Amino acid sequence: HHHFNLPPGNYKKPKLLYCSNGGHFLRILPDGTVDGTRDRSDQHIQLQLSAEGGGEVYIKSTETGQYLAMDTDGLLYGSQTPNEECLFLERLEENHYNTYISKKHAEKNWFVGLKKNGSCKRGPRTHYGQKAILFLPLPVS
Repeated sequence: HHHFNLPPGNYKKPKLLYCSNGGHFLRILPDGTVDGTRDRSDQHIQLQLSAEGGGEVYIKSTETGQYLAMDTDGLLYGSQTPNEECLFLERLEENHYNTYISKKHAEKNWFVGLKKNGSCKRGPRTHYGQKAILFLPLPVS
């Protein structure tokens, strides 16, 4: 029920998910909160992606092992174990960026997104056309 244009990358090495909106890296803190930081030396922005079904992925903190997930009210959180809230549809956008749609809430187009102030967007507040949802996976230092 969504297009199937996929990004060219692979999942061999960990990545940093850089958000073009405000230049923040997606971050999954030890206590389970999720947000973004411009500090490249932070130890909780190193994320390992893994291919599950076709076009689906898990996004996991290499530092804490937590999985990125979006809850029933659209809030991103770090989950200790993988569940249906941790699967995201990884797609290419504007022929260049990576976007991640909550598989569980794909019908409502709830994306992973960071605001300019570095706070995560809630699912329902996201939508195609925002810069908040555009990511560029960068190699880890």
